[PDB]
Amino acid sequence: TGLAADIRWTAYGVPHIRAKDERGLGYGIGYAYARDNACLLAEEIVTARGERARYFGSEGKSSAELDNLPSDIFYAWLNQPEALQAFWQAQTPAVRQLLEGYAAGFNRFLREADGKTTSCLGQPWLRAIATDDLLRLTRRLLVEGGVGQFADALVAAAPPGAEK
Amino acid sequence: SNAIAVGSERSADGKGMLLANPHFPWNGAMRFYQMHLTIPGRLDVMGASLPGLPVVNIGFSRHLAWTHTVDTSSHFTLYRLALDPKDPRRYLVDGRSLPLEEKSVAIEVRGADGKLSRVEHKVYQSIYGPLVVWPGKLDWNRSEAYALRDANLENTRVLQQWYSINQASDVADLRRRVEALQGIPWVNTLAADEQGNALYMNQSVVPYLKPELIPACAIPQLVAEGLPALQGQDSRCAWSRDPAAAQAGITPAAQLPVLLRRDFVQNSNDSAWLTNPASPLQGFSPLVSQEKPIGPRARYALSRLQGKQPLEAKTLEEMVTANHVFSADQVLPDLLRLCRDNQGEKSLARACAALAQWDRGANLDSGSGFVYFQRFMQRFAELDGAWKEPFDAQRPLDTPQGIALDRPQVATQVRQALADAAAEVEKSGIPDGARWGDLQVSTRGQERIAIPGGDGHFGVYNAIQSVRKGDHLEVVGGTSYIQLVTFPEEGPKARGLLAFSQSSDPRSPHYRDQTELFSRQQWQTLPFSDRQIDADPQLQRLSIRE
Ligand SMILES: CCCCCCCCCCCC(=O)O
Ligand SMILES: CCCCCCCCCCCC(=O)O
Repeated sequence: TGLAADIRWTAYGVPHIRAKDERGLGYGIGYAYARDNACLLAEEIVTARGERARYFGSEGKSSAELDNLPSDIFYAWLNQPEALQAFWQAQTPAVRQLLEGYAAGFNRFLREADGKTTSCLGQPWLRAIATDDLLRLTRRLLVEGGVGQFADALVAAAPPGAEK
Repeated sequence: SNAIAVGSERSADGKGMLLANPHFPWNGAMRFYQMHLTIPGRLDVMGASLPGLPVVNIGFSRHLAWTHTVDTSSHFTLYRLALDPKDPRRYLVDGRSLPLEEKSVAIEVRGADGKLSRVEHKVYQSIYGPLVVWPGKLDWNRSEAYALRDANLENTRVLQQWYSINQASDVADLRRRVEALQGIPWVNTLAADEQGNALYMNQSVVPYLKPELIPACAIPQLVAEGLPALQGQDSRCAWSRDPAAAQAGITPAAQLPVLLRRDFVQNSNDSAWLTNPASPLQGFSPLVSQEKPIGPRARYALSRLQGKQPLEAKTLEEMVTANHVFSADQVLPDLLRLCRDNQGEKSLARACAALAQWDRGANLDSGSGFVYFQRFMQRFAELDGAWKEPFDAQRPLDTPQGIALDRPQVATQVRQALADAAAEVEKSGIPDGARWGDLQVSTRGQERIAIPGGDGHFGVYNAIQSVRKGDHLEVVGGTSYIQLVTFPEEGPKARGLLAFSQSSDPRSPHYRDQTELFSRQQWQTLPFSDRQIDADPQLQRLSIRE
């Protein structure tokens, strides 16, 4: 609570969010983004949570074109609870508030969605999000210039056997 | 991605100007989204951002515009481990055998029967980070393995960093805020402000090794191939500590390239080196910036930016919308000479006619010559010493150039490559009357929209990457969020588009509206002031609370 935003949309559905604080500002962002892209965010959160194989099986791929199971192993390793907790603890009050607002606003849209702009209505993976999910997405992006480029390589790393 | 910042010495109005032309995916977790954020009195910023982030990543405010491009700096290092000769799950540091740590993760997998089963996987970790395998290159045998230390794993400052940028007043303030926090993970930052300053910063999170450690700490054979690889059996090859860095083991801000000028700065994903040739950036760590030949996008930009003539907004816009295939400038004149030299060859007839008639562009109405040129260049790139003028470090803007047709061995191979490229184009299912826009498309529901632009590797500033799907080339990435900002007296004037539209959802009114406009290359006002917003006849408003 203490969440409030004013949203104006101009041509092409560009949102202009006004609020008195970061919580309210994030509230408007999460809501406007969900109106346009709820399904996209839901899918990418599934990816960043390492749950692709759980929802979609081993034959599919992520939108980064990694196989579901290796992708899941990588993101389960990357986004361990301890890593998420330390990341959260290091965040300023302003950033925490932005993220809290965003999650609340996205979830508000989900509660109200009737399919008008949401093609994945009714899918089990379209669900309320938490700030940890936004941390999962952030950390996924953070490592794109690093260990993220080696996701398959990390999954493939196993000690030698008895071979010659 | 491309970025150009123009300052008071070169702009038509004597103020700042910025072109932002990021080249990024058209789908997925890096799909740009436009938004304007306001907390009245202390925050007012507009631009575009990646999914899930409650900040503006590329944008502008009252006095400032900024953008980013992926840099050439390393943001991780590989460490070659010397394995314990008695145990391949142990590794040596200063001659002492250390055990690898094992972290298991469990994953649920939905099977063919629709039921879940649990899969457990072991991740091996060293003091540096997890082990990585590239079969046939970075193996894990009984002698060696490779671990990866990612510098951004400890960068908890990334969101605060963009929020801080969002609050920046001008170029000087922006620079202070970025250098102070060092939260930018893997991009350059370029910016212009109303007072006419143009800023380039190679200011990101980069592993730091003191200069004297590099000769013995690098893996010579891997660094030669552009991999940041270090000796992991020597404790002295740990990233160096400097109290001035915002994060332990990263390069201090004073040691990273910055160029602050009043004419221009530019970047097209090359190093800091030739950001502005009048003032080369040199003498940085190999992990930071090297004097490598620039790609054809930067070479194109510099050919248009250098000199004494003023640059207007229209000039910067048209550098994108021209769709000029700049690689043709180096190759096509001599290729056409070869064509005229071989008018008897029926295997070359169609190719040579198509190339002769070609407008040298990746426009919607550009002829099949672009396709022939692409398939030729793919093969040309693999020929040895075929350049008439090879890259010359003393002429880094004008070389390489031309085909060494006077060498009989080159003429043979170049003709063969053209013959092979022609055969490939003709083997495909493309009628010769078809134009580029007939081939390159973005699918929207059951329809297709023609998309101008071409691969950045061919020097098209409007870079578009496509893949063959069905009977067309489907756009996967490239020009995405476009923003062109100037600063007239009334307030910032921003012009551009989001090429793939606001919504990824086929049901949305904003699924393809800007894509139709991108196809016709019709950029639009990005309304920022209350006056501009209120002038929009499509204005809608909703206030929400809980
Ligand atoms: C799908 C093609 C669109 C182009 C996207 C390239 C941007 C990838 C960002 C990764 C950061 C990095 O390369 O260090
Ligand atoms: C949490 C990490 C956030 C990273 C935001 C990157 C924004 C700029 C991306 C575009 C760069 C480019 O086009 O080269």
